[PDB]
Amino acid sequence: SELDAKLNKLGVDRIAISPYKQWTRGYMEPGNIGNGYVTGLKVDAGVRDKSDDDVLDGIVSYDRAETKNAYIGQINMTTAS
Amino acid sequence: SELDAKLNKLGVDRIAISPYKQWTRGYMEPGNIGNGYVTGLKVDAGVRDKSDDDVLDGIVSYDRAETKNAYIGQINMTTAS
Amino acid sequence: SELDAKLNKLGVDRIAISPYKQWTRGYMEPGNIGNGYVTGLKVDAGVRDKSDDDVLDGIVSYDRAETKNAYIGQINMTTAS
Amino acid sequence: XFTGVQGRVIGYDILRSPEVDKAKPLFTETQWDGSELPIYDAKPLQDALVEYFGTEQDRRHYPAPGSFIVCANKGVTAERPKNDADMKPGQGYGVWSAIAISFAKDPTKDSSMFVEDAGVWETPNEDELLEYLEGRRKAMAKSIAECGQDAHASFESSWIGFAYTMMEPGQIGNAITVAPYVSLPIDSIPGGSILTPDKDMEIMENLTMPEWLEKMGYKSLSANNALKY
Amino acid sequence: XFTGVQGRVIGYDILRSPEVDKAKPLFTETQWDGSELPIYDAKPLQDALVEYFGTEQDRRHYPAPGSFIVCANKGVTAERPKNDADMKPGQGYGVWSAIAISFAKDPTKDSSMFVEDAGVWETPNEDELLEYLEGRRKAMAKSIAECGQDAHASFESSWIGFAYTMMEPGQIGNAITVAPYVSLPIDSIPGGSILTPDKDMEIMENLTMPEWLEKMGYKSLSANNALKY
Amino acid sequence: XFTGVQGRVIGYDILRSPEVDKAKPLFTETQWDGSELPIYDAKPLQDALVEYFGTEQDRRHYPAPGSFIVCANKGVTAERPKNDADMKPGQGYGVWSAIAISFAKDPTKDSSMFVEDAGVWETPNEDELLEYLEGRRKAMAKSIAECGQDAHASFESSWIGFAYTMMEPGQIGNAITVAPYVSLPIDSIPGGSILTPDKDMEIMENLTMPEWLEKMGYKSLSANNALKY
Repeated sequence: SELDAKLNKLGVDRIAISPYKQWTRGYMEPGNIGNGYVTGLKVDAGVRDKSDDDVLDGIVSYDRAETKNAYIGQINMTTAS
Repeated sequence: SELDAKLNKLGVDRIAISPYKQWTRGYMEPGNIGNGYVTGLKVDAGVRDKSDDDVLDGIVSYDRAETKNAYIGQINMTTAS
Repeated sequence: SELDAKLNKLGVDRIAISPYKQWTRGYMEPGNIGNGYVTGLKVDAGVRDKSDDDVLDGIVSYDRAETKNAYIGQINMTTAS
Repeated sequence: XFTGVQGRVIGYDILRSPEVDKAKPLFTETQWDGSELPIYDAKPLQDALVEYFGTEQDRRHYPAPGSFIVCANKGVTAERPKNDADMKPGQGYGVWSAIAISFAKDPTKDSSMFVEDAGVWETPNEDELLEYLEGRRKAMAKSIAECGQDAHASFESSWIGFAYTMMEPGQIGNAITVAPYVSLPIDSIPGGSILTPDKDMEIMENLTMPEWLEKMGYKSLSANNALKY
Repeated sequence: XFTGVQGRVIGYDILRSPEVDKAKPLFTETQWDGSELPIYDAKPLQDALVEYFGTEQDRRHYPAPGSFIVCANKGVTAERPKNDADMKPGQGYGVWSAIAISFAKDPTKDSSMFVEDAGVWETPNEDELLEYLEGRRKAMAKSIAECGQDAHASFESSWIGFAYTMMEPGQIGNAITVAPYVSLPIDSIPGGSILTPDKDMEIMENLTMPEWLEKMGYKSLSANNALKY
Repeated sequence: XFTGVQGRVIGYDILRSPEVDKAKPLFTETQWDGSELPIYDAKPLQDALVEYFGTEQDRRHYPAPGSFIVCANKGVTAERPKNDADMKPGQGYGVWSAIAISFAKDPTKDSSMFVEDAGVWETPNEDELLEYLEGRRKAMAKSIAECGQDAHASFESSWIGFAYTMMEPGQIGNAITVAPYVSLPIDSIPGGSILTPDKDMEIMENLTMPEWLEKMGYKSLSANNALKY
């Protein structure tokens, strides 16, 4: 867009291309082309019946929220705050 | 520094150059030149008047500590521990 | 492996080489060769005698756990969940 | 959080949803510089990410198995007791999460920002939670204007959206809010090539979500409000 | 978490321990597709990582000082009081951690998965903590089976291992569970060259841990069940 | 956290602060090897980072908007109630944070180390908080020496610094301690080029902070004890 011409003069680019077939990849994983990134919005909820272990109950209900609607199952989530 | 002569013999370098005009960038971001990093010290405190929402109060007072004195406003913070 | 032949057809490779003498480095650090990673298993426990300060007690007992058995001391650990 | 000078947002900047241009603001917020900030429901944007990534039964350009995806994220957990009238302070009847994206008026110097929120609901009545949630949009708009003032950033719009679940007796609920930061594969780009990196991003920026769905031969997963969070 | 299409695991995929081959399952779990998941003890895998990294007194190919190593990690602290019979909320007699790796039957489609757990032990008797830990393997195996069903991933085997400590009065214990994601140095590779990175991964796939110890001239730190966690 | 074989610290290794060489130790700590570790106040280093990044009002070479900056960081939040004499669990009068960097004697073998600490102050009197804060400097130095022993690393010096705020009734305080890991832009390097990367770091090493401010045409923001934390 006209924005990329102003950005490019500053040394910035918005290119974010994955070298894989079908799959997106994370920003900063080695092998992506470009120094930009793309983002999007996911809010979802998941449940699990209560067990004797809060940590495992936590893990599974999280995993169900990740797997609900837009699929981001089996990714290693790093946190930016 | 003489130390670098020693470090480069081990395959290590401390070069950490950002390709942007004006702005620093973080270690591991795509497009930096060199495989080292630079660090520094920031300790600061921010406040917000209390509201009904603890998460939002945590967000704005954090933002105020980030933006006070050494400016690190508007960055995505990743934690190393 | 034969797995790698199937994987390379998708754009994926599991190569993970550190440029340093003797030392391993982490996935995504600048200067590693290849786009894969290697992982492993570490469970350990460490102790400290209780002081006035919980944060410091947690830091030292943590460092004691990192330093016991498979050595991972003096690293910056970022969390994937 | 933040998406700045390096970013674009699915459903808005690339693969734009038509319901974005047709949306009306729910209310406006005043910013430090006296401009009004319109607040919109983010549902077009939530939906757009389901169109691109796919669902678990109909997987499309989802993240690779075992990849590392940095996410701006928060979440909350709460238990509904299996047979107790007394909720102890970590417990509740429902759980909810929220995400807000605010686009900078000037993206070459200010970053766009996400504020995220999550919490527990203490009433068995879902209509009351929905009333509360419209009030969290005002609370989040208020914190966006304060974060803006702190960095003297002015924003053009905010799109806030929610998810929730009421749990049954003896369930734990987890409500999560996440903004993934990713790389796009060539096969999701109609006419893209690994050899034309810059041109690939222009293609995606020029297609709206209907057009992209057509070019790929994919049905619309979100079409007659099929998706609920 | 997960180790997927990009990963290999020390002591299984590269430098595999002969104890992985001689190991018998402790029990099996049924997966969503009806197959049986054999659960094993992960000790051969834990031991392999200390052969590779070395220990603090016998350092081998450990992470560089000051490096950034991303880890699937979890941890728990608890305090034992100096002279109090009554134990309050963040307190206990011992602290324990756990890691489970579950290998995917089809690694080109499904990621392999880590489940981690950690908790506080509330009796002073160590034999009771060990019985409870055998019960946590079953708990973790049910977790694995449910997560597997979420993504329809089928697994070949799970290897679950534990660490723990019992505190003396007035001590704080920290039990951590960590899966590091690393790059291997050329000199840990008999025959490797920086110029042959593809061949270098192959060399390590083909060496067994005894064969690598011998080609490197390293004594075995695991040898006669020498390592306790 | 740690700054190791890859790192340099603003104010000490590059753009060295004059006040670092005039500084006198507050006290010494003995280390596992018998040497004395001198402890200094970190104010010259803390000041050196605001000279480089600038302030929100006078922005210099701060991180790109929306960049991802990995930071060794901790924080603490506490509420001071609007009109209540009784303070519950997450409540206090003030909030403090601290950072300590201690430099390795042999930086090719050992890493330099960060320890960070934060907490809630429970009396309304700021003079009692500051005496407490000098006690934390000794507590932190004890921590430093034990972490050094675990890894048999000797340090040459430690620089500890603090930040705090006292809250008014009905306020939330948030004290944070952050060490960013960054890469430096060419225009902050007098005589630098994108074509001369090693020379670029040597220029920053040889410049002292006054000389750099002179070369850049920048006013000192630190000058006559102006910055307070």
